[PDB]
Amino acid sequence: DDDKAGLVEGQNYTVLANPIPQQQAGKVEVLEFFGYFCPHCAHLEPVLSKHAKSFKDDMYLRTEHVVWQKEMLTLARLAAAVDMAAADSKDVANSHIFDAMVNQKIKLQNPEVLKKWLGEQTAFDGKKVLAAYESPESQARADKMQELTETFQIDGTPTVIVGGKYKVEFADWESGMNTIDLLADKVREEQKA
Repeated sequence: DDDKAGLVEGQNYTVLANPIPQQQAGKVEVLEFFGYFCPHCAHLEPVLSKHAKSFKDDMYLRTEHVVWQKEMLTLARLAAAVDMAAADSKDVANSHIFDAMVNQKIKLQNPEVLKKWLGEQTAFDGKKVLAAYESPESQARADKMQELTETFQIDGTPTVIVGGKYKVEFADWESGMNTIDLLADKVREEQKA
């Protein structure tokens, strides 16, 4: 409970009033709330994904699209479809979705626009994702993303949470990875007790 350099509440991280349940019980969840419309998310993605590879075995990256209004539900549904249809190639799919919105200003929250765009995608399996998008399960997942956004009051993106309990305060994406590692150890020490 003593503080240490790189792990100061209010400076390097913040404590959630209410913890977010992890998907997996035994390990340390790194949870990123993001938006495909989010420039900072687009940039943190490569770094965070890269770092996640060197993650110890009891450590994984979970991502969830925020839903701050009705129109945004479509984007969370796309995110879910990516999770469902392209879990193994999520990096590349997201790379192009991010680029489409942040750089090309494509209105992917509009379903007609999204559906047609997905059908034209070669870099990733646009058609497989479109199929997941059209199944109800993608929307079920999106409804859950909206509930997470609201229940835990995620009002900004990116928002990275470690162990369901600690919000990372990012100076820069690289020095944030350090806080993630520190927090992960803090959380492991906690699980032991």
